[PDB]
Amino acid sequence: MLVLVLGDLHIPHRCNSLPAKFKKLLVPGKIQHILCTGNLCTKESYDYLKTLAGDVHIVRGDFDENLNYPEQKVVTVGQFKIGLIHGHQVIPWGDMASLALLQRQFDVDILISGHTHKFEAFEHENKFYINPGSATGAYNALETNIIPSFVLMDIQASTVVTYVYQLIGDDVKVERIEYKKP
Amino acid sequence: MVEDPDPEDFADEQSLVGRFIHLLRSEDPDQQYLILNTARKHFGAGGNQRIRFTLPPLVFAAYQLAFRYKENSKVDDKWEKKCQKIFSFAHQTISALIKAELAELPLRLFLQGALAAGEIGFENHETVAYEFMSQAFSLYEDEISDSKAQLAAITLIIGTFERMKCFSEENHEPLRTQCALAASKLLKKPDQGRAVSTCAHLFWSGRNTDKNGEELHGGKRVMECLKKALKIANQCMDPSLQVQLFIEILNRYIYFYEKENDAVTIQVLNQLIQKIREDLPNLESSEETEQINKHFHNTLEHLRL
Repeated sequence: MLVLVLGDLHIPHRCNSLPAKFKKLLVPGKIQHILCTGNLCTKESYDYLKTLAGDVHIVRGDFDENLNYPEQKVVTVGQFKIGLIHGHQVIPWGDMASLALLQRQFDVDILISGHTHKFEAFEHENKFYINPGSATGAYNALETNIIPSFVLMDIQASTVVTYVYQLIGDDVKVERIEYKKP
Repeated sequence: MVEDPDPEDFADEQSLVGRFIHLLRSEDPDQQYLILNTARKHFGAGGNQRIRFTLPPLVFAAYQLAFRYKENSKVDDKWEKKCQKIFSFAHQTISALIKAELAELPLRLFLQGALAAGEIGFENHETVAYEFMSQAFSLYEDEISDSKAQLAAITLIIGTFERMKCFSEENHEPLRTQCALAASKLLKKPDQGRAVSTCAHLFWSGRNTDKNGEELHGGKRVMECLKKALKIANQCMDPSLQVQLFIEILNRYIYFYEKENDAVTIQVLNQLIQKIREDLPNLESSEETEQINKHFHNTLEHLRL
């Protein structure tokens, strides 16, 4: 079971499209679930996610038009209970202690969040945290060099293999991170 | 919604402006500024429905251009003057959205402008940042009434202000206490409790320019915020929601404890955990009640490790 984790597209506030090489990698048929942190800013982008899979989960970003996206969501995929929030509600933004406090409330094995525009994955107190960054490498006042990035989770069995794609220079670089639930 | 506009009606406008900005990002900064002004005029003639979509990209393009000027800081000796002009352009452009009777969007665009200005640090950037924050707070007070929208906006304001490091104490303290006041004056009690505790972070991890860029670390004032949030939580009546808020406030007390706030004592933690132990079993069994027990459980687990 492979889950696409992306967000912070900011089309068209800050960008016009995904990078050509990312569009290429993202192919219908293979993705089962999409977990999106928000800030696509347009339904056009939502329809595009729908073509890649038929189980799309999205949460409300601070600049999303649609007031019908939920503020947070818990999706259970296989054996994993996954929390999903944009991250503008987590204060200070990106802070790990703050992020963990929310894990305690949600009671989730993995917590996905966004907003910072910086890819991040890490384990803390026996729980896993993922931030896929911005799939378009959108502008962000607090970080001058933004790397387009998104995440693919592969798993069936109490184990997580997250492939992180990043557009460095003009080429895609992948990195593999493994997490197993205690 | 038949009464509401269909976004698919402005998809082309949106595609256009995105294609426009992408091609503009090739050109030289000095030209980019010119073409942005020309764009403002061209798109300004679309009227109130379309400027909603065509103008925010130009605002974001401007912030971006300002950071471009800063990286050219050694080559170009006028970069600060050009930044000044750019935030002026942003202010005007956002102000046109207000004229078109929008509030939520312009508020967020002003916050983004404040952040940007705070970071770039051109001459007079503190004044520009203060102005942008002030404009956001105006729109908050005047135009946002729905209790949900208020909570959202105030959290965004607090969150934005918390990351800013550009204000002197003489500008920082007014903003702090304006946040605290607005938070306490939200309509619903739960929203009030949450927003007030959220404010604690401003007294702690907020940075002014007086301490050489160090955090305020005002542990005393943190306690006062959480004390206020607790008072608000007692006045709640709904038993589930009250116990929820106790747990939330506790985790916030812990947060500042483990960040080495000396004003958070183990006594205070103990009083609040004890209160929760008592009230928690008196809840009606449900999905929601299991979730509250689990949250408390998780909090206690964390206290041990």
